[PDB]
Amino acid sequence: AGMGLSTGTARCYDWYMDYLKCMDERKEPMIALRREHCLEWLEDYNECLHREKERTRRQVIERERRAQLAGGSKPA
Amino acid sequence: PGNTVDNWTELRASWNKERASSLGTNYYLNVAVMGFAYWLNEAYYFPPRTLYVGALVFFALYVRKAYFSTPYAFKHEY
Amino acid sequence: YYTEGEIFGTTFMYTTNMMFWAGIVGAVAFRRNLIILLLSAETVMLACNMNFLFTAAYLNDITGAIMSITITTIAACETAIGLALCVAYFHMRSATDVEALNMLK
Amino acid sequence: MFFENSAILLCALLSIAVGYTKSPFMSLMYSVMLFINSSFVLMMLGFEFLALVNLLVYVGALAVLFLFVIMLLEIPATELRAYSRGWSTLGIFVFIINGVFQITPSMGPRGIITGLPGAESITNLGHALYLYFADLLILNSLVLTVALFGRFAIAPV
Amino acid sequence: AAAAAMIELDLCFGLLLLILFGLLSLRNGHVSLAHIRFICQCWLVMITPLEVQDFALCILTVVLLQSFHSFEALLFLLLAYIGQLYMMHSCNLVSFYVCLEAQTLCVVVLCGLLARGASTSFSVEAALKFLLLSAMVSGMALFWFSAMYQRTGSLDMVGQETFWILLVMLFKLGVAPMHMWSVDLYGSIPKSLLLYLSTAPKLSLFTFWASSWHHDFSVGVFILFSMFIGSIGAYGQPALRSLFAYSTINEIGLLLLAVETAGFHTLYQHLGIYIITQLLLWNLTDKRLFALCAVSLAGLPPFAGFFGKAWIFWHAMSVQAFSLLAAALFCTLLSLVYYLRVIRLFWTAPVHTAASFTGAPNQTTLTSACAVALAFAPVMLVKPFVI
Amino acid sequence: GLIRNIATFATAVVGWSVGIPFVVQARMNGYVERNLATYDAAQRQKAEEAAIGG
Amino acid sequence: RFEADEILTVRKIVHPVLQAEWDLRYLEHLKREREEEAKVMKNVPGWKVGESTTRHRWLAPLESWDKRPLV
Amino acid sequence: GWAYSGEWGMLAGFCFGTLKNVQEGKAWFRRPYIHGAGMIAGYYLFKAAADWEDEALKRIITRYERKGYAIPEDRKELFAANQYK
Amino acid sequence: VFSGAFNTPSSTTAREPYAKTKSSEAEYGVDTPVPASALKAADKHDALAYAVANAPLIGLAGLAAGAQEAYMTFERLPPTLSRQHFKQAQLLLGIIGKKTAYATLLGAVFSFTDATVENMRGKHDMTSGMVAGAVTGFLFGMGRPMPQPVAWPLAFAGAAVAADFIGELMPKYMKDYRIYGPVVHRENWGDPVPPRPPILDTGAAVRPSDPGQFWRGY
Amino acid sequence: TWPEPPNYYEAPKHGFKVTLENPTFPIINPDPNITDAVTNMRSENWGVVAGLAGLGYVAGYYFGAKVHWAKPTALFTSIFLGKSGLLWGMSDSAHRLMGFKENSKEVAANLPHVMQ
Ligand SMILES: CCCCCCCCCCCCCCCCCC(=O)O[C@@H](COC(=O)CCCCCCCCCCCCCCC)COP(=O)(O)OC[C@H](O)CO
Ligand SMILES: CCCCCCCCCCCCCCCCCCCC(=O)O[C@H](COC(=O)CCCCCCCCCCCCCC)COP(=O)(O)OCCN
Repeated sequence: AGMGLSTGTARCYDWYMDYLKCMDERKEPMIALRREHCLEWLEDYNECLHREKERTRRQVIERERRAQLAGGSKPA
Repeated sequence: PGNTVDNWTELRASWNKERASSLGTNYYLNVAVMGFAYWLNEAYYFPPRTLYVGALVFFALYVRKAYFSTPYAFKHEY
Repeated sequence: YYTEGEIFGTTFMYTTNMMFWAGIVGAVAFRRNLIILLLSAETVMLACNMNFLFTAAYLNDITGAIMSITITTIAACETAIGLALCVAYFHMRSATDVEALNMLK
Repeated sequence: MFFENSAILLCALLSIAVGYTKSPFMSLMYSVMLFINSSFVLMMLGFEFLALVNLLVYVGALAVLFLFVIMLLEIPATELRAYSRGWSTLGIFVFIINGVFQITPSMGPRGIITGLPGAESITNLGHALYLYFADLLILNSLVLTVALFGRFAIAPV
Repeated sequence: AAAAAMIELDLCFGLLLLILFGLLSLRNGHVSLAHIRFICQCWLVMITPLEVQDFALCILTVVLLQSFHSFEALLFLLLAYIGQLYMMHSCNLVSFYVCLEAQTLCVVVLCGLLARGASTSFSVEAALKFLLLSAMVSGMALFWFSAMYQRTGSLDMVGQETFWILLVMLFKLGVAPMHMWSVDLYGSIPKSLLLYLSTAPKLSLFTFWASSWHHDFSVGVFILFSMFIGSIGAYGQPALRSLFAYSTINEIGLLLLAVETAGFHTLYQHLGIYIITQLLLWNLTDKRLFALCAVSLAGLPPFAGFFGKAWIFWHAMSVQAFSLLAAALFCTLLSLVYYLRVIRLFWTAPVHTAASFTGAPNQTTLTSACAVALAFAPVMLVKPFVI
Repeated sequence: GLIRNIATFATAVVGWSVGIPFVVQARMNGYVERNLATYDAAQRQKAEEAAIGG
Repeated sequence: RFEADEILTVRKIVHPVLQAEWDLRYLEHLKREREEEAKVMKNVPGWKVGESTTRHRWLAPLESWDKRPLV
Repeated sequence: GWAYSGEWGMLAGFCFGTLKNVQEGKAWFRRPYIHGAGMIAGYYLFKAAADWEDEALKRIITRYERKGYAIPEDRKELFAANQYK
Repeated sequence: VFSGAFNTPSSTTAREPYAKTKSSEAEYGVDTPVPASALKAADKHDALAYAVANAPLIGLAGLAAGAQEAYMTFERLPPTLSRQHFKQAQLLLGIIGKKTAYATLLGAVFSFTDATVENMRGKHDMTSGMVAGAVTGFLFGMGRPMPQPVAWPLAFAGAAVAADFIGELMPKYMKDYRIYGPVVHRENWGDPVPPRPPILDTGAAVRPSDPGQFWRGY
Repeated sequence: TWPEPPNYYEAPKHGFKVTLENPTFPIINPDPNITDAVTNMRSENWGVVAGLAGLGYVAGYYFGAKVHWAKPTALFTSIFLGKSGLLWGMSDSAHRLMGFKENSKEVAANLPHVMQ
């Protein structure tokens, strides 16, 4: 259920295990209360999964590159 | 009350037609629930006057499935 | 703004979403027979199977392949039983219905 | 990558085409084309064995049963109100809203994903099926047993 | 080491031996199979773990098997029991899907197989409609499981996609407005499968819900739909099969009110009393006891149905679910009218009960007379018992 | 006729293979635009919280 | 079995050399990408060149040279 | 559990036998061995229910005290008791 | 206890108000957050924005009833009418659209009249709901024979009154209701104090109106 | 990036049901075979096997006599219940050998040179 398709484990299995270890070591009587204290590991696991923030950074660099070529077309 | 011939013609009215199978109604109900019932998720937090008036509005505009008939069943053009 | 792999992935997901809703709705919408309804159910199963295999490749994970094999098994068993029931009902009701396998008429 | 993306997009066209036509034979032919094309799509993702399973089961076995049932049970009634009654506009509206515009997509808030090819290992699949998911394997066998017994009990005598 | 899995190997070995024994018995031309049924009941006891819910399901299925006579029907009921038992232990959507689909296929095949007389084609028709409606719900479950699996990367059942899985579960309980497959099934399929369908799968699915399910949503509109639609439908339908189908929709609305306000103890108490009443309802030969089912399904005070409804009402009032409670009380006031129609039909009438001619003389008087003693269970129900 | 049906199928396949990528491209462009708006709003909130949070 | 065991041993010998070569090439490509980003975003206020997204674990690229579509 | 649960079970068994006779058209006293078997089963069933009463109270107090709900010793005897009320 | 002379609880009352009862060792609530659309929909200070926030939900009911009636009309269509797809689409969309627009109109009239009387009277009470119900029901009942132009304002006002009593006034009156721990104003009876309110995994229609009633979540 | 060189000839040592415990008793054998499980089985296990077989024989004789097939029904029902009991007893013995159940009787009998 966490077994890899061509490798031993999945590519983001260890990030998931970090998150579950954080959830294991908290002592709050509710899962919803424990989740508020492990949000950094859940965020890193989601970044392993889909890379939304790396894609966002590349989109911002592309917006600046498209801005420095339309507004700026300076000839020598 | 009334006349026997006129009452029996009233009893016969709008039933001279083959009844449809129920598979279409059931499939359309399941499609409506599985596709659009998530639109009511935030409605549980709305004010209760709005929810009660909406429930009364749904009751007032409901059309009953049993003994239902349309004039469109027996006309040859729109 | 986006790469060729992102076009490929978004095209796959858009295709499978339209496949799923085509299989769910279309044969009922076009008022077709029970045989075509079972074929469209197979289209629904194919869309889910393609989604599971895409995700299994996407995560490098085995669970999508297990689900793929299971979906093929369950879909074929349900389809075979449904076709047998269709044949039995047709032979039971053809003397008075003619269009017996069409319940959307 | 024009032909690969076109082959991906062809599956949705064939999915609509299965229900669009009035001939049951042509519906089955569209389904066979769809399953062959999808087996070639699955092999873009790196799956060699599972694409062959798709072909062998659905086209090789199940569509033969479909064609036997259609050819045994379908006297031509395409004129007999299959053309003269048309289709449902409410159902077409539901299909447009949910599958063209896709107001409730499976990716949810995300709108872009990077497609990644895999590398199928059948040793990993054999290990998983016969060690880690062995109870699911046996329960799949029990479902196939239900299918075999139930068909032979329901066969019209 | 596989030493912790001997019950699974025992399940498989028992199935392998039972098929061969059933084959050998049929090669002799035996027209009755009580020995096969006893071996099936022994196999049911031998594969069930030592929990309360597991043994409740086991004893229920042992009692149900006395109304089935062919070898194939017994095999289908055993393989449906495997899905019903293992769904209570399912902690994923993989096993959830497989158990639900095994149960659906078994029910479809049994509906096809057991019909007789002029009602054969009606039963096959309703089985086909149920199969088609079940296929698309299974597709919805698979599609949204694939969505959840892609989003989370794991097999955890969290997030927005659990709303559609919840709708799948509500379909399997016949919750209005997805209720009409059960209404179609009640009108044509014979009484033994109707008895099977109203008891065992509801227990299995509610135990899965109690054991391994959380969602961040509500089911209140389906509570309202089930209670109002079931009560008004049972008030308006003159056929008795449709009366009991709509009254079942009303009861599942009450069970959903118990689920929605938490407090599963009232859910389990009402479900147990309902299951015992169902076991009485579908095995009745004397029609005077049809009035006891009526007074104990209307919630009338000294009988056990009152207690099952009244803890649901008490826990709903405890957490202040006022609007759903008011709707439940209105529909309870409506339900009394058609249960009184039942009492008018079968109590204020001359008594006629035909004798048996080909043996088997009134063959389920033991179970029906034992289940009528739901007038003595209320002494244990008033105590803190079900928690 | 057979030639008409083959021509209609070929036309439908080519039209689907040219028209749908524009739908997908428009959808992806809308997602990119909304994501960039979300990034700018997040940066604005971060600057505000740095301004009154020390 | 003897042939497979020999090939597995040789692959175990060669694997760290190849992973090291991959690592050095990846580092050089990252250096070129950071130079390009610094050339593009020099005038943007508040932008930091080289901001890693995750906090603890290194993130490999999603795509790789060895996984290609068959057809 | 309840002190008079076995007598209630015996009355349940007698009513069971009488109803099994009435359903099959026999008078109430016919087949008294059916009444006797029903009485034995009813006695043991209601004694088992009365045992589950004490068991449920013990489970509730044990779970509540492990969660941190400290019950005073004047009230722990309401739960951790095989009370024959 | 019981005598024919008098009823002692009718004259045995407290002489002072009580202090607040401590029910648990932790006195902070736990709950899931409300979505912002419903938070905005509660605001009545802008009558127009209140009607705009509330009317689409009441229009959803007419959409559901219209879709029902449209399917039931479509099923009865003969083939000579059903194959004409543009005419079929305009008939069914006419039925659905008329129902949706009528429901949205009734909802907007109710919400605007409610918030207008609210802002005009300067206070929140049950009069604004009764007046809004009378106006909306008179709009529904116009043009009909005569029990109805009186009967429909009464029905819509009764729906408003039931909404106030069940959904607002009774939860406000029972904010100090406790099912656990010490009996309120009877702490001398000695019922023990739990470490927390009870954790219940209830649905979204059953949420704690006070932080001390229960903890909601999982 | 560069994957691990796969070992085709080594399968993982995994049983599909995992116990999620550590043993709380001394471990005699972490992995006993069927001979080890039978040769350290207690007498109560054999007693419940024989009781199940006898009950199966009697009940099978009762039910098989209605179709005049009583002896083979009795034999089959006896074997069916007896193998259920035997699997139960072997599992109990193996769990005592592995340390998950109390094995004071088993530690003083299965270690002839490690007796005391
Ligand atoms: C007429 C029927 C009579 C039945 C009873 C008599 C027959 C004997 C019973 C069968 C053998 C005993 C039961 C299983 C023994 C397992 C104990 C064990 O460790 O044995 C071997 C364990 O190997 C097996 O044979 C494992 C059996 C696997 C069975 C897998 C399927 C289980 C059932 C799944 C069903 C799923 C659930 C279905 C419903 C959802 C290996 O022994 P070892 O570890 O000492 O040897 C080490 C060596 O290098 C090899 O490992
Ligand atoms: C005439 C009838 C014919 C049929 C017409 C069909 C209607 C059109 C189809 C639906 C179109 C609207 C649905 C999409 C709304 C998107 C809202 C913004 C999305 C967003 O980012 O916020 C979300 C919260 O919004 C939410 O919670 C959105 C809830 C909206 C509910 C659906 C729309 C209202 C119901 C339909 C209209 C009825 C009107 C009747 C006149 C998720 O938040 P996140 O932080 O996770 O987002 C993560 C990404 N940044």
